[PDB]
Amino acid sequence: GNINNKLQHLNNMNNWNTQIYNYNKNMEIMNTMNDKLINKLLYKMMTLKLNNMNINKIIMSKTINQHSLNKLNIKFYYYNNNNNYYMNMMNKLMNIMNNNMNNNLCNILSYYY
Amino acid sequence: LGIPLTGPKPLPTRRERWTVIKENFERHTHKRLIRAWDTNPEVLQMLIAYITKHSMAGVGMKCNFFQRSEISSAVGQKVLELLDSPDFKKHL
Amino acid sequence: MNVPKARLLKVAELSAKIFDQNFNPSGIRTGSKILNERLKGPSVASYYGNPDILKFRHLKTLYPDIEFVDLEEQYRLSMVEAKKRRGKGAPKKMKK
Amino acid sequence: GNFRFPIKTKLPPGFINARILRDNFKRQQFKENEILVKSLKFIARNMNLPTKLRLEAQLKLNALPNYMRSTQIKNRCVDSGHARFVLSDFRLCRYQFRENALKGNLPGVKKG
Amino acid sequence: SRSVWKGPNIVPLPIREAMTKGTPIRTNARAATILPQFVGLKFQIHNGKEYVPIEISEDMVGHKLGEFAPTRKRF
RNA sequence: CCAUAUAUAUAAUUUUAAUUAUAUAUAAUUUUAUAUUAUUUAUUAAUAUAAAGAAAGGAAUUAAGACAAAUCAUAAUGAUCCUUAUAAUAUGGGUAAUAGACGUGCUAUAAUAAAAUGAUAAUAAAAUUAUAUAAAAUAUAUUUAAUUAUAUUUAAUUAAUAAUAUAAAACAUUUUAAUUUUUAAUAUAUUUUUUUAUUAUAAUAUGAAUUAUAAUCUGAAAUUCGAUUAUAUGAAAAAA
RNA sequence: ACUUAAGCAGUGGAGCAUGUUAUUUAAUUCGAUAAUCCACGACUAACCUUACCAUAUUUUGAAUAUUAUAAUAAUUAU
Ligand SMILES: [Mg+2]
Ligand SMILES: [Mg+2]
Ligand SMILES: [Mg+2]
Ligand SMILES: [Mg+2]
Repeated sequence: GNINNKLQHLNNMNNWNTQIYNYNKNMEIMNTMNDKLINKLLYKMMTLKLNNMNINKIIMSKTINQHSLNKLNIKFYYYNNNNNYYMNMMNKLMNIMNNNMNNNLCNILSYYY
Repeated sequence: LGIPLTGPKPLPTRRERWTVIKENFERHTHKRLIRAWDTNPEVLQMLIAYITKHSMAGVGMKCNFFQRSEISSAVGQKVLELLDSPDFKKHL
Repeated sequence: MNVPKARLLKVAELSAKIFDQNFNPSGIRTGSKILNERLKGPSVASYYGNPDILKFRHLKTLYPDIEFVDLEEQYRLSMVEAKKRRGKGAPKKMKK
Repeated sequence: GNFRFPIKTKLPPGFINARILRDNFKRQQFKENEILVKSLKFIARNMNLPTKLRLEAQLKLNALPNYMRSTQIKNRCVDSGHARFVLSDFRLCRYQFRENALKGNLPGVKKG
Repeated sequence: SRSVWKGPNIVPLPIREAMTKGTPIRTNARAATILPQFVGLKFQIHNGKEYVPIEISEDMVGHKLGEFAPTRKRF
């Protein structure tokens, strides 16, 4: 577990789900609460269905909220489960995470944060 | 950028402690100080902008700027409004 | 100590005038600490978090081509219907 | 009587119970009336002012409802709503603090 | 309030209707300071359950209405 | 992994605490040599004596059974019950009542012990300060000042910078009821802050409960029911 | 071998504070009860906290969903 090498030890920063430091403690508490609420929302967002009898339950880990000076990055792992010519539901979900032009989730979260 | 920077001076780590009734928890604030010398304001603004753009997760930053220079109310604005209200103006 | 009090009073008055300070040699209660007290309303009010959060019900309007499922809500409805099958459901609320 | 409180107030985004709603309502109305309360208090507490003005200000202070009082606000746990053993550093009761701290939810917090 | 420079703890009261029609003033304001002009007037002060009727004297002035409506049974 | 000891790095040694800070690494679970005792005979162990060492502490880390626990406030699910009320809001009241009984703590019941005083300021650590913190000064209690408590005014600092905050016991002098073991008047002295002679000369100057009066503090509000100060009051508490 | 026993150092008959219990109370919110003992949480109960009492007052209420209406913005062809 060599600490001097970034391939041989887990950064201690990674054993917290919210990774942040604010000089303004009020804002840090607020950001922690925001991360917990968004994690609960994302958990709610991982179940989909293509009409009845077509339930799809994506399983995501806890979110990892990387707060830097000018950006927040919400990283999470997930597990799911001719295809070139349509988008399945999981693809639509992820594309609303980042790629939609009008009401993608990260813009709404940017306003929230 | 051409800036003389002394180095990340270790500053005292702040310890915060909490007792749960006897489980102990603590949080450590690590602090580094980098000082800049003999530089123009504009180059130093470039430094701050660049390092802000490419900052790391979980690190906060405070910047003090020292600029050598040549020598050369909500309550109050409401108290006036209340005193110029009929309820208070009638007693005066 | 030997300095006359008039000299120090003149110094205090002139200094207070320069630095925009209340000069109150009589020591009367002026309520100035009330004026100078900070407003704590915003920090106190933001205690429980930002209320303008995205909620599950908004998802139906933002992303109509995705039909999300709230497992908790579906379970609550299933339990409500299961009770109503046994005759253990809530009575009809009285109305005026 | 659609809303239990006189003034419509948005709900907090997380855990809810009746006591959290009561506390949140009082916090919102304290924010809204803080300047008025401070101005009235200043008028009441300024001995340069006439006694009638001070008495009128004190009367208006006593006439205000309970949901504008700063002393009525109580810090509750944002996760469980409990009002005992709340750590202000996280707005959590001690049990919720321990749970979240062991889950890694609280940034920087470690077992000692 | 308690510090004398702050003045009495005056509260709103239906006193004029009791100063013209001689009716009792029913109040839950147990913290109200009895002012000198309350003298003679009849009060009905809440004790938490009932309204103790009293008539204000000059010996009560300065005291508070709640002092004359005890809230707990003695035994 | 802490801590401890050491090395390197960093700090333009005015954010100074370089006697420091915090990153990285090293170290020990110590080792060697004799002598005496025992020995499963040494290449063992203990004791002692030498030698080299700064080296002497601590924490965490897995399961399996048994019983308890609904402030299980360590949850979830289910069942059951209320639905104009067992849900919800406001005003006031209570949780502070007092015959007892007990647990815990604080202050005491005096001389190996209490008090007062000690300014170029004896000597700390660890924390806290944007939902603050309050310096110095001035004014009143109040008495030359100091001390203590409030008020006035808010300097600096959102902090290795400024403030809370000159740590306190310690130590030194003085004082101290019971105690005629003392004080005082005269003499007296080579003990002079003192000696000697002759004359007079169970609760305190311990304790601080209770209560009265007047102020103050926070708060919109101190009545039930808060805290502080001053002037009075001055209880119980001695033995086993 | 927890425990006991021994030794050392204390504390321990009063006042107060704080809990529990008993009684009281409109309420004194809640906590034990198969015979040694033991109902006993407070990182702060004036209002809030609060759970309790009295009196007033609210009635789809804090949620999600359905169905209507009344507006408000976007789009069709009014
Ligand atoms: Mg409070
Ligand atoms: Mg004494
Ligand atoms: Mg109460
Ligand atoms: Mg109430």
